[PDB]
Amino acid sequence: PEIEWWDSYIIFGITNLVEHPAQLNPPDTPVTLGVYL
Amino acid sequence: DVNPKAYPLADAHLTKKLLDLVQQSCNYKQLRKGANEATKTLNRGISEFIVMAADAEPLEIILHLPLLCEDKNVPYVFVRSKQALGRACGVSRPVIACSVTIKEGSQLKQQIQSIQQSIERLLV
Amino acid sequence: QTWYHEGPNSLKVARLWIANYSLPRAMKRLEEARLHKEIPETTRTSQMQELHKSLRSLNNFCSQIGDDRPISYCHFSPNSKMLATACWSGLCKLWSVPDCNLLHTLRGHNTNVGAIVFHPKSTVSLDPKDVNLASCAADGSVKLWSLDSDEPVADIEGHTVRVARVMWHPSGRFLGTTCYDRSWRLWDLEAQEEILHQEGHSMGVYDIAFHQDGSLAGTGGLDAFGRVWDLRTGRCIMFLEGHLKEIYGINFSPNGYHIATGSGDNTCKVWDLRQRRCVYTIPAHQNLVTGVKFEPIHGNFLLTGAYDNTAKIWTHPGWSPLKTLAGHEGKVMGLDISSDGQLIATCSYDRTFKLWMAE
Amino acid sequence: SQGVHISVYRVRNLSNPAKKFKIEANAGQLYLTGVVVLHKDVNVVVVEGGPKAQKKFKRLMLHRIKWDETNKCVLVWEGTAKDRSFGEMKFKQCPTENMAREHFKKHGAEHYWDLALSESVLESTD
Amino acid sequence: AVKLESENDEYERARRLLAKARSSAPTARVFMKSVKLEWVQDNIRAAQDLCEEALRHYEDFPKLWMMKGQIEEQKEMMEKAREAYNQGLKKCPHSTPLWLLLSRLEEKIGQLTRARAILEKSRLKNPKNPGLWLESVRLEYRAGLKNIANTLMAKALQECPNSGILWSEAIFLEARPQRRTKSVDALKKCEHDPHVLLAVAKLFWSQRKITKAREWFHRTVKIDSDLGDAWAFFYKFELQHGTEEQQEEVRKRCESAEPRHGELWCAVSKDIANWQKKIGDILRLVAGRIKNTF
Repeated sequence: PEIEWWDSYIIFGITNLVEHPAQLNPPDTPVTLGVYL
Repeated sequence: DVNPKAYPLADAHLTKKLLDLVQQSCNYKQLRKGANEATKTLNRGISEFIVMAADAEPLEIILHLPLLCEDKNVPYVFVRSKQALGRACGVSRPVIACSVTIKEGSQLKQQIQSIQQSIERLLV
Repeated sequence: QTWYHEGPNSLKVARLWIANYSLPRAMKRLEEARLHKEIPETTRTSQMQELHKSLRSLNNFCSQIGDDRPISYCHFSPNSKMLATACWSGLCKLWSVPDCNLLHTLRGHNTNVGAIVFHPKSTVSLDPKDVNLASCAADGSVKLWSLDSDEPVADIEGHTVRVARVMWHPSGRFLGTTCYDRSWRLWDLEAQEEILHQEGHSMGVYDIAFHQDGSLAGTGGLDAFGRVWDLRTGRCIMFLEGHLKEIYGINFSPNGYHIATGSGDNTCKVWDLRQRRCVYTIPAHQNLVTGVKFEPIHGNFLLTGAYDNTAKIWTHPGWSPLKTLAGHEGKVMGLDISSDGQLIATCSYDRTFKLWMAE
Repeated sequence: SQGVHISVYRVRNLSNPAKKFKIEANAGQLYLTGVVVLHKDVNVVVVEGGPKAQKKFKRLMLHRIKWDETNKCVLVWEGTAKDRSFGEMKFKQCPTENMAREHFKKHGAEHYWDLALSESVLESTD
Repeated sequence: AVKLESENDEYERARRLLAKARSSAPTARVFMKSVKLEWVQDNIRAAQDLCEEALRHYEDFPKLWMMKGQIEEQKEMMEKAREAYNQGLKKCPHSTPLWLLLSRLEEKIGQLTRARAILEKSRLKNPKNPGLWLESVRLEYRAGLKNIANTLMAKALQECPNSGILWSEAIFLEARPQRRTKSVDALKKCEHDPHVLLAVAKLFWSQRKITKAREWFHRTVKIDSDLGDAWAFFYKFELQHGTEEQQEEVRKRCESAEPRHGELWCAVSKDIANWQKKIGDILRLVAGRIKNTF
């Protein structure tokens, strides 16, 4: 490997922008707490 | 859900399992209600583990129990409400701490071991 | 939809600095990798066999109790002469190596300290008065410590939720902090501000790791998804999809192309940045893996530790078990490897940290 | 639904059809997927399913089956995975080790073979 | 025959009988007896040569390894004794007849952190829920912090809870201005006398309750077992108490307690006394009992 993929993409694309990329659900009905007597 | 000093705060599914196990232990006469009884069971090592509610208005009145569990190697968590723990303990009054205790040859062995293994895995 | 935050000019100058610092190290790593390739296969095999014998000879040289409360993290100094142990009681302790004598007791944290990390140039080219250590506790404070003062030099406020892990950037100018607010933050020492507030995780971010070149940062989250971020561009490059439960340890190999992430599924998955895929899934332990760390210089072996009271050493790229470090009565909460690679520190819930050395 | 609990076990000698049937029948009744790879000194029993079924089957193999009939069962690993790897319980008599490795590579779980074989060589050194 | 010759008209006759027995091609037991005889009253070189001969005959003998370590430590050569102990532990492991000795040597000769590491390694290698936890607490933890010792005792009671030694260590070393009677009652649930009832007697004597302490000590000494430490403690408590005549009767009934009383030497030497230092001239036992116990 002459250069890594991140380095190859980099070498100029740097700017002042921070992303919020594709929030994914971790791998809708709450468990109702059955109250005893 | 509010106070972070109650660190081992269980989730909903584990809360259901834990309250169910507390109900069974009360049925089997293996439960000690109250913080004072939990402390007395700690000092004798006759306790499998301890459940405590994270809703005591002074919460630090039950933070000596984790520090004693560390000295006696006893699992411990926090549950979200005092009334749910009280009802799970067979007591209409709000219980803020209960202790599930040891008994040789009991039928609640496997459930207690599983709930312990789950308990000492969420502590971080 | 991926929202983009218009960062301040401090972010711009910091990212230009990151690029200018990371490019030469990237070329240096590439040249070192080439030089390693030119080495004959017989010599490499002999060195690997010697390292495997040394790791099989690993045994518990010293076992010292840290504090009356369990130890959460242990970190070696860059010179492998000092050991920093963070405790849940709020105290941090600096011990000598290998005599394990208590040298310093940093105080100022009121809650459970989660991690303490040495500055990358500490005890090497930095004065002891300067900021040499960074610690975080359950109250969210991030405190910086020198070596001549038991008192904190400064405190980094800004996190209202517990800070999980704190890691120095390889430059040491930048500090990455993980918070349960699902976001992680990069701060500057020179400007004393949070350069980069980065969300993206659906759940809390537990662990953060930095690429040795300094260009990439790996963040493990409680959402069972790890994310690789390019600091210069602020864009996530790779998502380490494949883990079931909360990721508790993320580490970059010194080779700069393998990433190891241990999860609550008791497995440690190794991924390739270049191929953008998982290369292996080690069924490491019977319990959740607390920390994953490569050998800092060459990365010949991978160290794991879990709640099964054991650590394990795995070959690289072999991924075969070499030695099972056992002897801790409590759960191994933190682990570290010396810069020279001869010493391995494991701090446990039994309130003791044990040193392992090769016979 | 939530996630598959897996355990891998190593058995030295698994040649008796009675215990083979016991494992098959109790895995089928407990609705536990997985497979058994039979090889010299390395008998890999991989079982996938639910936590309570895994607990029952673990007690089966570690506290109900007498293995000295030396030959013994050693727990190798227990964990969780998102998806199952196999369907119904299947036996594979592999004359060699590379054939079993290829079979496990078919589903992408070769690290099970890795752990089992490495533990076997480690216990043979002892 | 060697034992008879030890009490016979000549100890040189006992040495000659031991040499003749060694000339009869015996097993390692007679070899250890001969090594102890050379270690009874003679130069350390003879004992070292006997140990070398035993190793050239059979190296799988914990008694021989312990004798070699004790011989190497007799000349204050702690490094050679430690090396021999480590080699014996690696080659011929046991439960804890020598691991405790290695830990004690490491704590005395050198830093105690290495001794604690050795104790942890022994408790993790082949524990089988042993009584070495008391050694890891009393000989190691009791000499340092107190809370760490309490936690170690709690853990040692969590595993193998019916252990008499662990219960006695936790009873008399937790606290006895208070919370001691509760510990005594808890230990009484695991009813036995591995110095467990002797712990109750000691607690009663601490409270200056002469009648109850005397009754408990008599019950534990007369018929619980034929022990040495308990009998010696009862004799000391009787002499301290205002009998001055029952002390002589207790001493007579303890010296003449079941003349198969090597058990009373299997507990006095395993708790207080030693072998071949003052026991070698107690009455007769120099050659056999030294190699028998460790």
